[PDB]
Amino acid sequence: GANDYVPSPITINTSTLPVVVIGPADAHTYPRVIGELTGTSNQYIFNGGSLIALMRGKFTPTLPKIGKITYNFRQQSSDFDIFDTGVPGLGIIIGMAGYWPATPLVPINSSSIYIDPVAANTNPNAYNGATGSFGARLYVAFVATGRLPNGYVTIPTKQLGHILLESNRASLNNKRLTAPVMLNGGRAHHHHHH
Ligand SMILES: [Co+2]
Ligand SMILES: [Co+2]
Repeated sequence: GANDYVPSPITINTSTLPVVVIGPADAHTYPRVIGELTGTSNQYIFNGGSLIALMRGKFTPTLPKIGKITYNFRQQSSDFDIFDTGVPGLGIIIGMAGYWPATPLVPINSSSIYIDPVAANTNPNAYNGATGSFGARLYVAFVATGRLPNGYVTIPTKQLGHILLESNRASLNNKRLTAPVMLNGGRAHHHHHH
C-alpha cells in the first residue's frame, strides 16, 4: 500500500573498535576519544510503501549527556555531546549523515536535529527529493570519561536514539514511523600503562 513504509534499525558495531592502548602521556587525562568504530549505513531505514514520497529524518539521542568534547571525525572540528553508555569510564559521541555520499556529517550536539536534508534545520518545508526509501549513515567514537579496567570491557548493546520519519504527505507523516539507532554490543580491549 501507498504508505506501508516500515522502519529498519541502523546499527554500528562495538567489535570494530581498535584495541585501546593508553600510554603515560595520555594516561589519566579525561575526556579523550579512544577510537572510532567502522562507520555504517542503511539505505532502507524506512522503506516499503508503494507511493514515492518526499521524506526527511529527525534524530533524537536518548542516552544521558554529561559533557561536550571537540572532535574531527576521520571518516573542521565540532563540539559533540558525550553520551553516557552506563559502562563506568566510557562515553560515546555520535555523528550522522544522509545516505547519499555528498551529504555532510552532522555532529550530535543538540536535543534533536534533522540529519538529512540538513536544510530542514533552518527551513521547515525542506524535504528530500521524492523516492521510495529514506536512509542514513552512522558514525560513533568511544570516549574515555574515566578509569577503565585493564583487559576486556563488556559493552552491552545500547539504543543511541531514534530517527523519526517526516513527509510532506500528511498520511505518511502522521504515522510517526520511528527507527532505532543502535550500538551493537561487544568487548573493548584496553591496556593502560604509566
Ligand atoms: Co593508571
Ligand atoms: Co591485549
